[PDB]
Amino acid sequence: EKYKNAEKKFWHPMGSSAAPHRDKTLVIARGDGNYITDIDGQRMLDGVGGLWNVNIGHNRASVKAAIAAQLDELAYYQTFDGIAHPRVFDLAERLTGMFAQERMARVLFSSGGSDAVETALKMARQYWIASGEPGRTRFLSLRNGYHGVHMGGTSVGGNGVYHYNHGQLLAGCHLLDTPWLYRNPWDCRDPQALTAHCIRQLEEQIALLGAQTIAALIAEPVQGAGGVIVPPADYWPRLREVCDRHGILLIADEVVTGFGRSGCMLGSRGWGVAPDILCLAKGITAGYIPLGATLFNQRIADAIENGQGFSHMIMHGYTYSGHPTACAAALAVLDIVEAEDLPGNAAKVGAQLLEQLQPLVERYAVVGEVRGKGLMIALDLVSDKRTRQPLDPAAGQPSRIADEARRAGVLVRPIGNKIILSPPLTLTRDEAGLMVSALEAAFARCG
Amino acid sequence: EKYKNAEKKFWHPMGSSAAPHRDKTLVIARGDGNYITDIDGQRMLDGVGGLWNVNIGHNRASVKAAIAAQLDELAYYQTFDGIAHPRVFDLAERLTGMFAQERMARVLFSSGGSDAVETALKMARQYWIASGEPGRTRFLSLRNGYHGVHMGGTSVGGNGVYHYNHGQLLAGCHLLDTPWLYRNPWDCRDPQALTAHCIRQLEEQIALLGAQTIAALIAEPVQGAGGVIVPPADYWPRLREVCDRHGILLIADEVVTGFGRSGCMLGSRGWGVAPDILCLAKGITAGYIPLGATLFNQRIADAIENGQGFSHMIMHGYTYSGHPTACAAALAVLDIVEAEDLPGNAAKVGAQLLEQLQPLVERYAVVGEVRGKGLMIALDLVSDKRTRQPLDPAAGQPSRIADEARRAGVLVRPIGNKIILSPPLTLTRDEAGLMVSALEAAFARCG
Amino acid sequence: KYKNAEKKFWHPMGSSAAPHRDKTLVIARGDGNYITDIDGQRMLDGVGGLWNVNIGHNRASVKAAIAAQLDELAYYQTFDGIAHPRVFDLAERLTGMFAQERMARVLFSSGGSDAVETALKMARQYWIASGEPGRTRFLSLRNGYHGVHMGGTSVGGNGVYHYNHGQLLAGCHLLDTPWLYRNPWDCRDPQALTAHCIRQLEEQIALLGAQTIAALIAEPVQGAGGVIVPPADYWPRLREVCDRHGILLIADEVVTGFGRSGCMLGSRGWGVAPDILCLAKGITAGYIPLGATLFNQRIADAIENGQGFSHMIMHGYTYSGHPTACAAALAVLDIVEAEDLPGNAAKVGAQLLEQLQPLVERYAVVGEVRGKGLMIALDLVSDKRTRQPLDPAAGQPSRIADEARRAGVLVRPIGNKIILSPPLTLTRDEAGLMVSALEAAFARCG
Amino acid sequence: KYKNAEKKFWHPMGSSAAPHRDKTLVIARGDGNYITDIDGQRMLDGVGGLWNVNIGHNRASVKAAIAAQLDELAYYQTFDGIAHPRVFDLAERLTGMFAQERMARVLFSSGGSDAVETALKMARQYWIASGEPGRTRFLSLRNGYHGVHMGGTSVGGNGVYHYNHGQLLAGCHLLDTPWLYRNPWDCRDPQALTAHCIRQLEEQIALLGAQTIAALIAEPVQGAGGVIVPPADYWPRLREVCDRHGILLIADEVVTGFGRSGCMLGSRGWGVAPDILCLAKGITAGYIPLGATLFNQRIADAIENGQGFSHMIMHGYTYSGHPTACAAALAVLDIVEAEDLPGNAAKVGAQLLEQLQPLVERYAVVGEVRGKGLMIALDLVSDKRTRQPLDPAAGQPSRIADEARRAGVLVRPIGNKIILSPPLTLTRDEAGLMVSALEAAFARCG
Ligand SMILES: Cc1ncc(COP(=O)(O)O)c(CN)c1O
Ligand SMILES: Cc1ncc(COP(=O)(O)O)c(CN)c1O
Ligand SMILES: Cc1ncc(COP(=O)(O)O)c(CN)c1O
Ligand SMILES: Cc1ncc(COP(=O)(O)O)c(CN)c1O
Repeated sequence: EKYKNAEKKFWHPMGSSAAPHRDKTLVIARGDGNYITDIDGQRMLDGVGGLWNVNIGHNRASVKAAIAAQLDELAYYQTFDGIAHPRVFDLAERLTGMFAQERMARVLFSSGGSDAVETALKMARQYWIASGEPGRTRFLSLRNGYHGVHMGGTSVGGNGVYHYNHGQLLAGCHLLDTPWLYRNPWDCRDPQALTAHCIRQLEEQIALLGAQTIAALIAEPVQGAGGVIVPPADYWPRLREVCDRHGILLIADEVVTGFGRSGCMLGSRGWGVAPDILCLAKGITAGYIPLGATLFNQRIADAIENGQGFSHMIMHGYTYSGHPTACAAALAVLDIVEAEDLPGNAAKVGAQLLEQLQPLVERYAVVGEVRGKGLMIALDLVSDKRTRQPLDPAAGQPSRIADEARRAGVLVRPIGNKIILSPPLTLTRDEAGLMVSALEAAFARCG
Repeated sequence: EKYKNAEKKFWHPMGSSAAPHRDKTLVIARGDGNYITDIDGQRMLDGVGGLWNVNIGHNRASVKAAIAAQLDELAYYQTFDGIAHPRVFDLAERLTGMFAQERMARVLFSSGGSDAVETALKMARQYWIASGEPGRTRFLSLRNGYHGVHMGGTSVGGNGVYHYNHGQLLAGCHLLDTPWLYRNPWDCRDPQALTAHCIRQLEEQIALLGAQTIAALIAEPVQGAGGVIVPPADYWPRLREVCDRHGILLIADEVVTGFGRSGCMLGSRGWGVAPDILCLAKGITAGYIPLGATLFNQRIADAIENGQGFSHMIMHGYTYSGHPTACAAALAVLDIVEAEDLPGNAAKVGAQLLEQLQPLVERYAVVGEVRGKGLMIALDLVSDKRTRQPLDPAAGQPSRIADEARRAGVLVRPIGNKIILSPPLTLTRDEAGLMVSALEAAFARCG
Repeated sequence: KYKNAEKKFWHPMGSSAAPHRDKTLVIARGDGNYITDIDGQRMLDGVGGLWNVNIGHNRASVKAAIAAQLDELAYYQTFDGIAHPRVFDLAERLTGMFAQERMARVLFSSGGSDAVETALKMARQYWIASGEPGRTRFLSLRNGYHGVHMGGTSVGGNGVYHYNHGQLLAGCHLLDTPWLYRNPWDCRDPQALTAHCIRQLEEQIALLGAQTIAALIAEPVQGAGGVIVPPADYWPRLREVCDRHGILLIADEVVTGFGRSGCMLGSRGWGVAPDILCLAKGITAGYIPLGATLFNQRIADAIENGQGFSHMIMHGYTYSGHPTACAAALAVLDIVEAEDLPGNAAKVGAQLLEQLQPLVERYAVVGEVRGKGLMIALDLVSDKRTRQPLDPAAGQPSRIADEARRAGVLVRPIGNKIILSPPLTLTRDEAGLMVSALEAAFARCG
Repeated sequence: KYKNAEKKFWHPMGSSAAPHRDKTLVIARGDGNYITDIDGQRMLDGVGGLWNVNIGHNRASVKAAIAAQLDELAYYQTFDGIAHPRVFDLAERLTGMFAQERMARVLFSSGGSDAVETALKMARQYWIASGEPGRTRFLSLRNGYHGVHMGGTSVGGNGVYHYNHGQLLAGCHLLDTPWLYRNPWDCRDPQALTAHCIRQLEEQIALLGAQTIAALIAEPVQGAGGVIVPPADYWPRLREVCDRHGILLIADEVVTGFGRSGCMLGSRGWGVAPDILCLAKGITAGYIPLGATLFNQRIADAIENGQGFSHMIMHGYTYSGHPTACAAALAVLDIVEAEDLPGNAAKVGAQLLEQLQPLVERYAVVGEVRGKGLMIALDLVSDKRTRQPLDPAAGQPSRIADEARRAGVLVRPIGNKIILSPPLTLTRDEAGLMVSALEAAFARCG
């Protein structure tokens, strides 16, 4: 196959479009199980899980059969006002049943995580208007938080790299510090003291703005793309409490943590917390078909459906909201997740994997720390152990380590100064050891 | 089946969430060709084409086989920085080739039309920053224009119904009147005289704002959801001229008109105009798999890839950008479009259909006019002929007319006071006749 | 000897580029309706300072009032629970003058931009106190001018004030102005033009949603935008459409306030009571900076009865209610009513507009000259059939203005228009002097 | 007969609700550093008007300057190409006094909110003339106060001025203030606190991108936020971090300007030259409303050399450069320098701060007393360990103030803090009188 010399007419998301870098490509040809093979026939463990989303593994027959079945019946029809089809009923009933613990009542379907976030922001605005409180407009989010790249979700993202090239977006969006033990304004390495600092900052910000102007707070139960930041255990419970003091809606961004990666069917549930809104994508279809979903609890659902006048008009949604093929594939994916206890496998093998990575910290100066929860882990590379200053990605050392890991048979993901591990949730003890061995080799080479 | 009494745990886009309207459902079970069947076994012509997107018809074998083939090889992998797969190469190559007339150079893929708009807006901002002119940030668009429901695309929409429930959105978006012969501020029923009014208004707005602050103008070559507003023939050729006068980027939202619906492979091409950015979705995969695409010409592409410093880093994109299964299906769909000359069939049967609907205007007082181009047509219903004041949808007569058409075997779409016709582009003379008859019956019963 | 002096200040509304910046007409003295430059040359003050020296320069009684107050209390604050005699007097006086508009409370300031900014922020507070925090958007007119604070800039209808300052307040929307000379419909019938504009206003409200619209702001006669006199039925309809939607109507009376257009209020001159009044300029006849924003009983009752923090008025200025400015204002209002200055403005202004019409006939560059009372503008165009404005960058409007001064009458070029706005004490034959000086100016530089 | 009079104005910064609305201390006369109410009771003016009557009330020379100018030319405009003697004089005077700070141009206005708005809008214009219109965002500090125009409100660091007005200007970002008594780090070491705050600022710049940031605005001593005196190394680092990125440093000197904190500029007292100066209040000692915004050579050269429309300054006010205000300003600046009022404030302020320390020891409700020169605040708390501020809505800070007045000294409650800011001519005897009256007030109402 001659894709090696092929000219590139598309743009890589999240990469330099400048030559000559633009012309480098790792071209993946085939995937099966938790392994992928490039156009050069070299095979590597898929330590990134696609983009933490191929959580059941590549080429699952049952899911492929579900898609084929639905295509023969009805690949697509719309669900706009008064029209629907069987598959959207099935998954909406299914999703609300799985998250009854969070009193979720209604689903607004979409095609991806940014859709789910964009939907959560605009519908949070609608909830307050239907409740007779149109002053509730502002949004809170956390540093290093990532919520997609639609303009709404871009506006609440806590990493500047996604902002710089696009100008002023939504006004009235405010950032809070994240409870990050490795790097935080207080140099605080104690979890209870760090949670308390962050919550006190949150109350002060709420008071300054006036709670009556704030529509929602959005947060990832484990911050993924920002560097696998695992908050302290009491942070999310005290998040829920503070939002309740002011009636502020709590949006859990579960796009990455949804359906098991961190050890629980929800990251918010894993912390013992019921948010007001759930945002889901990625693993929901295990990447097989684009699908996103935003779930709303009974509180929000009741207000909007009883809203007066135009406030009960839901003028938001997508041509492919509730896509029959997408739903069909989703149902098959959820069956595997529950049947094979993929949340349980993630909690077990992830801990084992995290344990095996700790000696890297002592062995290699460039390894600052290794953190994780379930099967999301980040290796934080620093230039200085004492000050925890990140490596500069422009020097290119993190991708060089990544390349050598790949040559050793395991694809992992550099983001800035951090190597992300996010394999399928079916990862075994054996494969977890393979990942350990390849990173050890990469740091011996390029550490 | 027992979906008739079933509980509804999802929200219909573009509809009242209030009871009792919420509990009523037309549940479509199966599709073949241009016909759909509901859970009560009633067959009807798909006069809406899903949501003007199933342009080749339901249950096309070739497309399903292309989907299955790709699932066996690699259903999904990412295309983030330096990583890709064969299908995204093929489809990006194919698209730039189909639109070489427009000098299209790069594609940023996504999953739907709202993505395609959001991406064009955000990347237009990056174009100007990379070209060293970050003061170029504002957006122009048209009244009645519809561009999706992400916060960006919502900000530039020209119909208030999408704005009311969501608060303040993106600043610096400015609306222009649309060259709509039936209803316009000048009561102008002469095409050249109306184009002059609107272009003159556009010049005045640019002068008022300052061209150096204006990034792009976005417009549909035929306005779809705003009511099938067909601009005068010189309108778009004069849009291009004015945008060129000031260096403003012209974004053609081709989500509906893209790939043949209005009689040409592009609506902008159909007016003889090469825009700078294309927004595509819907028919690109004929709805079988969610896919969106935004194309950028060489001008924009060279500028961004040659941008200094951080301006050549494209930190915008999606988990499912370049989805292999979506691309595989898209490639199969484009074969049919060109092989069966689907734009030409749309021009021909569309004209025939439009001609056959004209006697409705004389026969039914409630019919104000019937307009269209290709296989997008709208019947504009009024209460008063001389003032052309729209029927109020809250009275429900347009929905009653739509229902009666369905009972006569043709599903059509009420939007506001207008009945939208947008069936598959494979529509035959025979099927067009059934649509005329079903409307004639509907207007006899509920007109 | 200020002629060669180096200039360490910036002229508002002018080129800061060299060498243009280095020129100066330095006014040394003022008395009555005349001024004297540093070269001892006198001229009629055809601009009235900046349409604000409406009683004339060097009125003894006003200076006597200022001296009296300085001896007693030049300044004290009027923040929560503290005030002084003069602010009681002036607030009582202003609310008395505008009982026809049901004015109940005054929030004082120092200028027109202050008053507009105050009207905008307090409109926001009114709705919040009324339990409707969704009411935030603002409407205003094309060519409208409302000062240069960021709020007032955001609602300005002329681009020249926007270009150099970036993104300001969101949710501000412009409407076309009912200008018979130039409008989007090329409508030359006043009744048809008002109908065009109101229909557009109704359309904009529906597009935006009235429940999101806080207020509409408009000048009864648009001054700096070029003396655009609206049709007589425009302002009554305006009031009615806003009442349809509960939208507050802010009348910008900074220029028209106290008589220039023939009535103590332009809004009253059209028979309309707005919800908020913006006043400045003539309120003290320019002798001391003062501004005022007045609110009707509707607004006052809502804010003063607001729940919790919503009745806290956390807006105001160090010099809100300044005693000496108030002292001066009281003396100025005495003269305005005693000498019926609105009545003189109507009568002599009409006379003057009549005397200026032959200029249009004689000089191609004169497109039209319009006015109401003692605000008048001559519209200079490059083409009669297209009404295309003269380009100010060519400098012809500046050159006609210079020759008028050489003929003894100082006038004001704004863009392509010459503005006439002398004191409201103008006499029948000072108006004759103005006609002769312009005729000379257009003969020389037309 | 004003006590029973109906109140037709609104007090800024106070409840407009009945029955609070109609309680009023009516000041009738002012002379020296004392004021007299309508009941003939005199009290020391511990608030200085509103920290602006810095030379005292009823200064003969200043009154004479005002009268002299009124006889000559009370007002004329300074818009494009027109000016008058007094504005030249004061512009030259101000740029000379601040030659150390390289100040080059003045844009005059009428108050502190004007001066702030002008600094913000011209900061936007500077970057446009420099070819960098992407520079739009503004930084400021928590508890910082910069007036009540929509611009200045947008950068304000206290919620109380925001709650009733909805969404204002976007792209304004707040930084924590280096306040040793209350800070997010509970940091009680001044060097360590400066390090926390500068580290935070570097993080903010990185997240936003320096190329999007137009200016940072801050008071050299934060006034209305509670007299927060920064550590001595804070402002030097502010300058240095701003210089790393070309970000403009706006010093809000409305209160600290001309001596209150011991120096002609607060920024100068920290050894720093900002790019922009905002001045008001004491500039005329309250006698006539005046504000001024000064710009350094850097900004002046860029704007005056800007291409095309970028050198047109379409910002300014009818009363920009008001002659009578300038005349008074010149007379006041003579007194400020001749009587070394910055030094008197430094010496008597220190003395007063020391003498106020025994109050802290004696009354639980006094959390701490801080100050620099003659701006001092007593910080009232409900609990000494948690530093929780007193709630102003409970009214105890006002009751304490009321008894202080009854003891002959007028002081100012703002929130939970009693502000002392008397004229800069304060004598050791009067400083002791202020201590004696506060000691009495806390014995009664503490
Ligand atoms: C937490 C979270 N939020 C939102 C998104 C956006 O998802 P998508 O790429 O499907 O648009 C992502 C993508 N990584 C995410 O990690
Ligand atoms: C012109 C246009 N652009 C954008 C969109 C958004 O498409 P999607 O629903 O797939 O997001 C639509 C959908 N009707 C559209 O009509
Ligand atoms: C109509 C109007 N409103 C407000 C203003 C602003 O007044 P000031 O310059 O005193 O701030 C002006 C001054 N031209 C004005 O003409
Ligand atoms: C620091 C500061 N900034 C600006 C202002 C606004 O001043 P003014 O009241 O004259 O508008 C104030 C008012 N106290 C101030 O203290």
